[PDB]
Amino acid sequence: MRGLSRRVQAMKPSATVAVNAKALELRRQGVDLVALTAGEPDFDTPEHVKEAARRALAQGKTKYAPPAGIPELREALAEKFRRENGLSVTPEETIVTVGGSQALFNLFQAILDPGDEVIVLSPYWVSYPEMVRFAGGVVVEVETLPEEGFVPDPERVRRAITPRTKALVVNSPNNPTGAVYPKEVLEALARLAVEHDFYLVSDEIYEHLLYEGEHFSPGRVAPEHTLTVNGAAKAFAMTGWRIGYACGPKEVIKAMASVSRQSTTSPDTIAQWATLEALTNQEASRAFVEMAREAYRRRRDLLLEGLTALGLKAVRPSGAFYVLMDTSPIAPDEVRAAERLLEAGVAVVPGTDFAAFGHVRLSYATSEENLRKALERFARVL
Amino acid sequence: MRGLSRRVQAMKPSATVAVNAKALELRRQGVDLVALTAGEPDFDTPEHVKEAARRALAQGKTKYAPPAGIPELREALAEKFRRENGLSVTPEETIVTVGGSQALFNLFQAILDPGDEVIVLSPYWVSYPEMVRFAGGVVVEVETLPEEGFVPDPERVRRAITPRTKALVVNSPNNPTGAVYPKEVLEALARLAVEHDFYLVSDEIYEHLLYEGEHFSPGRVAPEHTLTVNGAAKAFAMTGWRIGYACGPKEVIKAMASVSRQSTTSPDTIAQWATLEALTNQEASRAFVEMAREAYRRRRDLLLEGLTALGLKAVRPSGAFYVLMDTSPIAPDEVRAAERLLEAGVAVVPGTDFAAFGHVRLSYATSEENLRKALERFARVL
Ligand SMILES: *Cc1c(COP(=O)(O)O)cnc(C)c1O
Ligand SMILES: *Cc1c(COP(=O)(O)O)cnc(C)c1O
Repeated sequence: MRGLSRRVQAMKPSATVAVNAKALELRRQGVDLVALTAGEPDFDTPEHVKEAARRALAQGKTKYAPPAGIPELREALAEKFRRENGLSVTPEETIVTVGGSQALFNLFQAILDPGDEVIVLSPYWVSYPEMVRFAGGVVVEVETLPEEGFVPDPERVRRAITPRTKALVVNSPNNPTGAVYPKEVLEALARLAVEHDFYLVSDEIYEHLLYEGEHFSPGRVAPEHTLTVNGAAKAFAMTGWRIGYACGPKEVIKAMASVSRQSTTSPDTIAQWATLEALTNQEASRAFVEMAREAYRRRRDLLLEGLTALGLKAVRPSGAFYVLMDTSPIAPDEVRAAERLLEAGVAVVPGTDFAAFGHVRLSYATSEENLRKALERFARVL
Repeated sequence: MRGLSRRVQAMKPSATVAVNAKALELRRQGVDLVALTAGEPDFDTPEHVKEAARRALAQGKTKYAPPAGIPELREALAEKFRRENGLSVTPEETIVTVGGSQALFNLFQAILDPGDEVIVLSPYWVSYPEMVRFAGGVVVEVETLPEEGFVPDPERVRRAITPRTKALVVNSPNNPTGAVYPKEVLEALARLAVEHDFYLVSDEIYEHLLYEGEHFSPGRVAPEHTLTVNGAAKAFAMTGWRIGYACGPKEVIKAMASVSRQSTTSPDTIAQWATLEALTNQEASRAFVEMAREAYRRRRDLLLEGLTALGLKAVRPSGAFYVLMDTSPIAPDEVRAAERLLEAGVAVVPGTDFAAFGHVRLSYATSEENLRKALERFARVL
């Protein structure tokens, strides 16, 4: 018999896609659109990393790499997690993947049996429920509130724990809210995992894009229950290179490497050598991160002041490069709100797919010049 | 609760891994081993491809690409499948993946429900059965015979079809036997798929590593039943670049792109632009394929002559860069034979994991000097 599997037919349809299509006709008819939709840095990847790629090419490093990643990168990763995050991990508890997205995918494929439950905190990054469902798991949503700065209340989370809970996904700094979770909240979540015996999946890819507070890694207190996911994408403007990394309990990391062996074999060899440079040349990487961080902070402050002057509400974000804006004054729901803004000349992402109803995600990984135009046009819509 | 999933615990062990252990300990305790284990070209990737990569780097092509691949590459792929293989496909029935291995992985995830059967022809590439079982499939094995040049008998295959058969996997040229299947057997196989309504998966990565005969793509006789898997890995010495591709029915391709979107997002952008060059610079790309093919043919003939002279039996291969050698004169079984050879100073791959019992896979993707060194050491295990 022919016909698709059930797992692939069970995939839900994005509101983002449909607003994006209308964005493309507008452009076809010559309409100038200001896009605040980016999920990646506007900066190009730093030259020290590009140069490392050039050396790897010239040195013929174009052959297959081990499934868990080249050993030198695994060693550098053990250093980075300890030095930057206070995580006590060995090179064998580290894995290189095809983007942080594959670390998450492999992780779920490795720990979920059909019916296993995963608590996700909304608003959430679009891929989490998807990856959980694709592996036969059940998504259990716990909401975080705008009045609470979108920071989870451990009390609301306790209520979602059942005997089938396998994992809890935490993402700080958060996409799409921009919230940075206080260390006390993270310690509280790590304690629930230990007390109830489940895994804590900590998605820390925005660790370096922080404006205020401190980035705390829950693996500091519960290393045997925590799977730390990270990568080079957001920090070093390496989204198109597809290199992510994770660390955690030895047996789970080994399983994750087995999944890679049967799927992608190993991430691109040239990209692994380029990432090694990003991790070992701390001086040049630090310079890049500080430059981007200052640029982002300026842009964020510029945006928030403008929204506030318009009377528009957004919880102030402390990290990442996103702002969740309430759309109530623009339309009855967020898709209608996004279509209206499109007509005004501004492309934003509807909050539907993230479970951020009545909101729209704005991204400030653009130039100030573009943020000024966008504010001018919101003005018109009001 | 914590713990690994059944799908991940289900994967069984490898005899390859165990002998590579012994081989590593000898490499360790001062031993000189000639390795005939390579599953990749010894040649480095051609300069024009490397030059395309540098250009993309210089141009800032380091951002997220669409899940099915950059549009320029999907189009070039359509030209390649239409021109080289006589396949009639649109760029939309085309997909770029992280190695041909991901194309196969995404394919099985997209078409198999737990219990669905997949027919594989032994000796087979080690990953086929792994990928099928990981998606919940049941592996149904149909043996090809040495006496028959490892070419399948359609009747034996026909005898394996049940109402649960979802696909049949065919790999020509073949890894590990080196057999190239005749157009007529390929047509007979396609016919069964059309006649019994199931998918025909054709792994054609070695198409350009052909010494005698002609490459036939069965997607030509059953376009709506065939998924053609290929990639730049073996043909352009780009194994470490992780770029594969497939074409076939639109609805299946679209489902494979959805699996990518939730796992790897898209393959590395730099590698996609470099592959476009391998595809469109036909003059430089053919010069390389022709240079490699010549070299392989020389090495094959030299290896075959040498074996014959030693009184060792092997079926003469027409494609790829492998030879399956009968180990009867060496040891009771292939693992034992591989261990004796290790002692004699030669590393080979036991046939065990490919279901090639009583055989050992030799690879001639090394220099003639190394092949000569190996033949010399073979004298010691008679
Ligand atoms: C970008 C991102 C990732 C991982 O991205 P990759 O491009 O796959 O490395 C994971 N989680 C969140 C919330 C992200 O924004
Ligand atoms: C090498 C190979 C592939 C695909 O390899 P990738 O490195 O993943 O492109 C597929 N089938 C066979 C038989 C192979 O030998």
